[PDB]
Amino acid sequence: EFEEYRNPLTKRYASREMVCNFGEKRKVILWRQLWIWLAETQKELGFDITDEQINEMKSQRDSVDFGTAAAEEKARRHDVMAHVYTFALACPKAAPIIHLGATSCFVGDNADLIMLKDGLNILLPKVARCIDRLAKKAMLHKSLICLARTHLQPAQPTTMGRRICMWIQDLLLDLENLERLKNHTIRFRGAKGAVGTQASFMDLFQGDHQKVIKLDEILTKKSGFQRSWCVTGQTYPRKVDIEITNALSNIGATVHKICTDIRLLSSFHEVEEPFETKMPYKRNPIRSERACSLARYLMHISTSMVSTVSVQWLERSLDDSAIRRIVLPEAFLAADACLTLLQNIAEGLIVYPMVMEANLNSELPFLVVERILVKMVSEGAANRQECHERLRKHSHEAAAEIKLKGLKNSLMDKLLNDYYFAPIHSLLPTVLDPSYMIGRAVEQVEVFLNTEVDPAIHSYKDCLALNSNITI
Amino acid sequence: EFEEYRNPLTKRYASREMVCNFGEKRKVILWRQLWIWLAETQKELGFDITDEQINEMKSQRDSVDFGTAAAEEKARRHDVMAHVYTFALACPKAAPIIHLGATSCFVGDNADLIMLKDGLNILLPKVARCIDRLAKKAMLHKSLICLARTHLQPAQPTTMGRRICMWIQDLLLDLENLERLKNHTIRFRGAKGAVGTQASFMDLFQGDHQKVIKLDEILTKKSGFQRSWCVTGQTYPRKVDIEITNALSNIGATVHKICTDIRLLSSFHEVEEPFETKMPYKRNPIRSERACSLARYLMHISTSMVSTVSVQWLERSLDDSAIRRIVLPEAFLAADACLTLLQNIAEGLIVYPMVMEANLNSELPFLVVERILVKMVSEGAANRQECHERLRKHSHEAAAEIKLKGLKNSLMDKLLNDYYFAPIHSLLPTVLDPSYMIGRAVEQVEVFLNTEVDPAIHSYKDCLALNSNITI
Amino acid sequence: EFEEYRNPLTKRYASREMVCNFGEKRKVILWRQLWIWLAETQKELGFDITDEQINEMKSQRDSVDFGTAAAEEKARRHDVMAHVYTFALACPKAAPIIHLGATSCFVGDNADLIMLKDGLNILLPKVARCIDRLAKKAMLHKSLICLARTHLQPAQPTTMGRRICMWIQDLLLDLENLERLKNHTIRFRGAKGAVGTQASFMDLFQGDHQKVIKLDEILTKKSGFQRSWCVTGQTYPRKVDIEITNALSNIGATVHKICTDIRLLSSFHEVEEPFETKMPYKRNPIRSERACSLARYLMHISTSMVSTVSVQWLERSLDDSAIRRIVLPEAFLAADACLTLLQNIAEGLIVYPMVMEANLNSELPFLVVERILVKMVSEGAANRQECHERLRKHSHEAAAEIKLKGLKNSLMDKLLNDYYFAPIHSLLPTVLDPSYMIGRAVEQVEVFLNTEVDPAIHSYKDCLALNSNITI
Amino acid sequence: EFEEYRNPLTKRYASREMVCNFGEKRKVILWRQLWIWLAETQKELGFDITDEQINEMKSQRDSVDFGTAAAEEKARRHDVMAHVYTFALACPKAAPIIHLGATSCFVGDNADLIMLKDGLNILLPKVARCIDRLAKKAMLHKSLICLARTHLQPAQPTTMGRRICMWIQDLLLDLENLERLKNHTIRFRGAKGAVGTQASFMDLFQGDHQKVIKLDEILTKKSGFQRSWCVTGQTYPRKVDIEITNALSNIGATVHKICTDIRLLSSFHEVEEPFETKMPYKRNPIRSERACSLARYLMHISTSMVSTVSVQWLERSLDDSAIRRIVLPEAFLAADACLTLLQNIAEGLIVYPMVMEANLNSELPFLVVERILVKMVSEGAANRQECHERLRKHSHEAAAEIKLKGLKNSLMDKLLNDYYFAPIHSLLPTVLDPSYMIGRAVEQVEVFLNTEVDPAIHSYKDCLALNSNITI
Ligand SMILES: Nc1ncnc2c1ncn2[C@@H]1O[C@H](COP(=O)(O)O)[C@@H](O)[C@H]1O
Ligand SMILES: Nc1ncnc2c1ncn2[C@@H]1O[C@H](COP(=O)(O)O)[C@@H](O)[C@H]1O
Ligand SMILES: Nc1ncnc2c1ncn2[C@@H]1O[C@H](COP(=O)(O)O)[C@@H](O)[C@H]1O
Ligand SMILES: Nc1ncnc2c1ncn2[C@@H]1O[C@H](COP(=O)(O)O)[C@@H](O)[C@H]1O
Repeated sequence: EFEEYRNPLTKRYASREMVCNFGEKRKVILWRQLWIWLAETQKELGFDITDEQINEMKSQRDSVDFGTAAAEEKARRHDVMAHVYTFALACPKAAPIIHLGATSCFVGDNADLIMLKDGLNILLPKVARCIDRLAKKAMLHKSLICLARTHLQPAQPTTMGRRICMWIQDLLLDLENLERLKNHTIRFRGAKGAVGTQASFMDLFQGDHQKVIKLDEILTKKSGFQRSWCVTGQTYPRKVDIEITNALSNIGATVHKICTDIRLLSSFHEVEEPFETKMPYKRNPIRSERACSLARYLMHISTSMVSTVSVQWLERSLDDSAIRRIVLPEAFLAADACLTLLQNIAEGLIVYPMVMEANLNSELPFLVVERILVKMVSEGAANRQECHERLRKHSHEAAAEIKLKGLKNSLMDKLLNDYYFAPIHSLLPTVLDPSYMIGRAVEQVEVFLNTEVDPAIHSYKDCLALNSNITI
Repeated sequence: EFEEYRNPLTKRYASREMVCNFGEKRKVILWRQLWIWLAETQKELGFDITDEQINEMKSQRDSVDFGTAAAEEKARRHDVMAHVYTFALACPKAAPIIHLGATSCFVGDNADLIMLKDGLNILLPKVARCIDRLAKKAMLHKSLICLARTHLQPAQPTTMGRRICMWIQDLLLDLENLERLKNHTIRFRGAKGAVGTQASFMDLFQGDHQKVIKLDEILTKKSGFQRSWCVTGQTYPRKVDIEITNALSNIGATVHKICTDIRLLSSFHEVEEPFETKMPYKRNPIRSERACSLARYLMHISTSMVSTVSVQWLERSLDDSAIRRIVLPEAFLAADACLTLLQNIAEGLIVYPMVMEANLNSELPFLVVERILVKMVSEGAANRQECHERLRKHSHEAAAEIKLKGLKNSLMDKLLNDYYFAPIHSLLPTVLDPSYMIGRAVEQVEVFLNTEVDPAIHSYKDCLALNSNITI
Repeated sequence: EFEEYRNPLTKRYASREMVCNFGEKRKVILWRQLWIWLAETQKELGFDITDEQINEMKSQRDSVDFGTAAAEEKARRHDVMAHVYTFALACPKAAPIIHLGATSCFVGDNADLIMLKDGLNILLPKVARCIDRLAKKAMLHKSLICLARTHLQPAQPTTMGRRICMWIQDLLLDLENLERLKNHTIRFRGAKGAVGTQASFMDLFQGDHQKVIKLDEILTKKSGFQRSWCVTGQTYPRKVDIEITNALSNIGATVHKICTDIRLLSSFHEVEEPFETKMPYKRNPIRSERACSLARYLMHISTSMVSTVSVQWLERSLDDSAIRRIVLPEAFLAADACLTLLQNIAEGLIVYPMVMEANLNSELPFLVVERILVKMVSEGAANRQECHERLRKHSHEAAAEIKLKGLKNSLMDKLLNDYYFAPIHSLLPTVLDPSYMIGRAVEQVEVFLNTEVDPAIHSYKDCLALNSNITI
Repeated sequence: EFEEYRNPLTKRYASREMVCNFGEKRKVILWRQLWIWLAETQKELGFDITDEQINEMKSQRDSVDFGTAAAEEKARRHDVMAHVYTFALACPKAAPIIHLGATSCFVGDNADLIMLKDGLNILLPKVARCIDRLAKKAMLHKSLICLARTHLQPAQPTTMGRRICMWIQDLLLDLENLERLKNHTIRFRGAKGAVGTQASFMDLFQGDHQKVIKLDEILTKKSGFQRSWCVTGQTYPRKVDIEITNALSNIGATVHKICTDIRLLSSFHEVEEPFETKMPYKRNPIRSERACSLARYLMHISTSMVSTVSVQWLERSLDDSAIRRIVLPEAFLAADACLTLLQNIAEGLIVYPMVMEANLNSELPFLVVERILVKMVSEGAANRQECHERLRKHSHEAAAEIKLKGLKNSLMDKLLNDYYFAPIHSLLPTVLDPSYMIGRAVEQVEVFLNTEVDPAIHSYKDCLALNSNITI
């Protein structure tokens, strides 16, 4: 168990249920469930399949002899057919009617779509929880004033909750894309035959178009889908796999930016990721870096799907089978692992207001030179061009004292001792109040959380209790 | 003009109007139009901006002195500010109120969104035309029976129009994704200020939240958008650029598969791309290969956008400006060039029914061995296992005569001279009729074209007349 | 074992020894071996480490208590430190000197480089075998004349062995790149300390530069390397990981082209991949498609490494740890799986000369029209422009009979019954001899195999016996 | 000139000579030069080509009538053939022997290889200059002590020049890879004919293998190459294009990391990029961000080349022509633009020692707790476990005063007033001297610059004078 390379997604990062969502046992159970639905539908459509045969497949659907299946696959060189005969050996009564009229893609593609849809159902509450936990921090810190940063340089002040709403906005689009995949984009393949023309099922029903349509119509309903593709080749359109990985890779870009921002702010000592207390105020963003690492892998996992779809030859070419075994589950496992890390970091995100105030104060004298300029022109009868060049000379020499000599910012005292800036000497004691410079930061948080966030996660307000633990 | 490297997208492949959609003249006109809308909105919101100033900006919006702008940019090292002062020099009356309270991203990001939206408006009718031209070929050849191919090997017969509907289904999803970008995903940035808090506009309106909201509300309306982002940083969420390139790269995967299929079938002499007659029945798929080449470049153009978005630091970092100048226009130009090639190839696609019939006939004796087996068991009282092994021995030796000795397929005469297959000797003269093996291929074309294709392109039935000429 | 998602590379495609090359047991054994070499080197450099301590680490290097290590990691949240204390508990005598003066990257990075180098040593003989098996087929079929294909259209005749040499040329460059990685590019990290300055080891040796240099010099020798990096940060330059995945992705591009070519020629019935006989002359390129699928995944696995290296912050940032656990082993496992498939397909590649002759004959009358034109001008006193237009009219109508009416090529009989082409009527009986049109195809195979292939694999002529079995 | 989209690489970022290296005029001149060399070689090999014909091609090689060529291409739909007839119209004497026996890839592929090789000759001195300028800064600041950063958190002190050597090491590998491409990997295609068998040239020389070999041997020499491929299809192995873009993309990863590091350190006010003085000590890393943006585009430009090579069908398929027109020149233009930015930033890189000392001092009391622990055990007879827990309690509460209360680090005064730490009270006044903690940082710079950098750029010591100006 330790001598072989263990993929870290399955063993170290992704959740238990997502790993089991793509296990081989889960897959063959779906294969056997589809053969059951096929026989149930064929029987109720006029075909002679006794319910004694159907209940025999039902009785031993969950007991798969993988020892026989592996031996069958080595001798038949066909994985689906190996499990056809394995299920047939376990079901002697129902053996002649198993997989009747269908091809291996009937169980292959339809069970994939079931696993892919169930994978989204696993991811969706975790995206919603990430939104919920960040939305509570954004509301909690909607007035916590801090320095905004452009080019990683100090910019005009904002609030920490206002910055968090910037992160949530991206998560709102990922949730929207994932819901669209599950509710609209992903359809059922159904029973289309070898090349999508349903010729085999047309033979079985003696050329009755209506029964063949209803067979496909019923199977789509039994498997939990709303509609099926109508003009497939042998498979469902592989462009669907692009849509899935694109949406999942899109989550990776969001998680990577959020956690890079958290890593950046951690170096300014303004925030810190949570951690197991098993030092508390002097450590590294270990979890945010891991999320960035896993998000970057997820970010690029889509590059091999697009080129795979572009070389699907005509009705079907098998050079998509192996790569889909890898990319699709690992894309879900990485997305699951990133959202697990993101919710944990969002839940226990620590902030340090006094450092935010200290960093804000040391840069504020430079950030107010323009509203001081407006004050001199509007209230001091100062010439715009003349007051600007003088403020520049004072700012230029004060900025030199900061970087060249390592001194503290004394720009405000430079203007105080300057006769020219007499009209603003009275406002200088309180000109560095960060509370009147944040514009509508607080109000934007309120409207955004109330109007855009709350309705977007409304249907998940019953799945938001589960906290995200990081044991490793 | 020939000494410098000329990007082939702008000179050789993409359409005139898409190239001009991203020209610098078009961009600065948008920049000046946004400054006009800003002044028009600020004036009607209570700010003192005389309409004499507004109409002066209107009079010389379309006349840009690029000689001054380049000189300003070299001395200011800022492209937007260079065009602020250039527009200010041309507008002495309105100079003090140009770009009032806004940052360079007010014109930078909003004009990009206008150009990106207009780029989709250029692409959408071309996608619809590609669907329309393929839909007419699919209806025209809904009964043209031909060999379907899996693993590039002969499979059960289908029809050429049924295979074309497989291509159209992918184009229906690309049209759907592009419409969703333009109608829903792409929003306006509006007037958000330096860090998205609208602090500057709050200063100008003396802290009136209502006027600041209406300023953003009116600008969103004037620029032709329905809503704006509410919690930006300095820019609109760059995840939008991922959504755009992902949808455009998705078109590349579709075009590449369609044209690879056309290239494959051209080697079997069953189809041939159109060509300028300026030999007619002996040439190379030059246009389909070019479309594949341009589609593959478009397919992967999205890989640099996702990593760019993932490293956007906090409120804004300028390492997305240069790459967006390249990737976004070239993604549109390549998509435009592929759809131009795809419509041209779809319009003049030639088919050769006699080759389709000949290729069908040479492979049909192998494709009917299973329905012959069913005939022997159902009508000849033959044992399934015993009739299967005998059909295999006849098929094995006939397949050896094909590849080893280069002879023609004589499997049907092998069964005719076999006493065992007496019950099927009467059906052997007509057992190779491809008309009863295509299942529901014809009916699937009808339903698909009537129910899914026709409504999807309904709003474009006025833009479908323009044919796609390939001069190069 | 079947309820969890099993990565198909480790379970289905890659070889046993490559899977075990990256197992966790193998890794910790390397970690313990490096701590041994560290103590052995420190002891022989003047530090007080008794050989009783060293042999205690030696006695229980191969017995790893993973139960303790997992419990230590959950409480310490550090995988290396968990195995420091686990090895320390198993080695009470040597516990105080384990990991002395080094950081976790001493075992982390150095053991990775050992595993990466050993991975290349696994791949190199398999690349050589792929070259050897293809070189034997190329020599075997150096005179087997067949149709060359451009734009997938028939071109001038070549030979099958000459086409195989085209494949081998790409494999010669992949072998060359892999040897360069192992012999030159990959260096040792050594003992550099926390930030690469060796400050800790300088403290231990009381500031003796010479002992610190020799410590790094000896460790590089003991671990089987020739040199070490001199100016690292905390890790070895991650650009090395780009070089590795680029070379491995390069193998994927080669394997994909070779096996796509085999898939294409299989549809013309001129070749066929090997297969387990457990129909023989009527089947699908199942193995070549799987190789294409795995090669395409390997082709793109490099895209996440380049962006990881580009965001390594300053001396070290941990957002490369998780993705390196995935990409580096899976890149080796996929490369190993592709070369396994490629050698198997190369060993048992079947050719069909009579189909090659038949396909050649049906297209030869079009491929000789230009040398007939030269014959008419050089020997028949024909005007070039006048003889060209007449040959075109005969070729145009013959090409129409092929595609429009499905008839056989009767161009040679069109020229025979034409009075104009009297000077070439005598050569017409034998003008379709493919043996005088292949140029230097045979001689090129001889020189290439003797001068370029044989020396390139000379050092592997003892590893070429092992055949490649595909059980699945 | 402003109405059409102008690719920013050609107009804004890349150098003049690199843009002209891929211009169409430069290409056709190479096409005409190859036809000249072909005639010169054929004439001196026994073929009847009078030097009057050869000098006529020589006289008007540089005067290309692009008006005729564009008209020829529109009517012939073939760009090479259009310039064959255009050159033929300008050369009536030599018209019958132009392009004799060769195919369009003779000029197409060989001129590409000449342009690609000349592109490397443009890049190589710029890589060397980047190394030279960084090596001078590394030597200049080999003793400038500063804080090293892991996880973007403060780590053990190093020196600025020692950190720069970390950047140079990556550039040494890119220079090494580029030299290997130009001197070894890139070969000549030569005169191989339509499918690489040289059948046409064998016809012209009446089947003389020796003259055909010498024709290819001489052309390889005349064009400035050392050897040619021997077993091509119609083109040179497109894997070469992968090797080129991989090496160029590798430069992008290096430039992106260097300039991200410069962007990070600029936010700590320890360095600052150069800038046109046309504020000086308060601005944004505009140039480093642009380099990151262009490097990221270059980083991923390789993703479309690998998939293009993987789908080259058999002897040749034309779906690589269009994408090679785009990717190969833009990869060189982006690499050229990044190295231009990198050298400019390296030349004028500003450092601020007092900020480095201030940042170092505020974090040093935490970075010395472990060597204080060693001092207490080695010199104060303190128990290791007992002295560690006490140092932790003092460090834990001091770290809380930093982040919670925003106070300054008073850990050293906490130990001074603690009776337990009496043995280290005397060393406390000077325990924060950063000069004894940097290990071998200074010596590593000396050895690295003298032994690895100086020999690597030895052949470029005549191309190092040219400074890199950034006008935009
Ligand atoms: N048309 C087909 N549809 C589904 N599976 C197939 C088809 N043809 C072959 N297979 C099987 O699919 C498996 C290929 O899986 P992979 O290892 O991913 O290539 C093998 O067991 C094949 O026998
Ligand atoms: N915050 C900003 N928003 C918009 N443009 C900016 C900003 N800061 C600098 N610029 C300008 O944007 C241009 C950068 O373009 P690029 O060449 O794509 O990097 C330069 O002219 C800069 O002066
Ligand atoms: N500087 C470092 N070098 C090596 N490993 C570290 C370092 N810092 C933390 N770690 C550990 O590395 C592991 C991260 O692995 P991953 O799950 O790939 O992020 C965790 O056990 C961390 O405690
Ligand atoms: N075998 C060939 N080798 C070189 N060029 C060709 C070949 N076949 C066609 N062409 C021409 O190459 C050009 C294709 O360029 P692109 O626009 O990049 O597809 C057209 O002018 C074609 O006529």
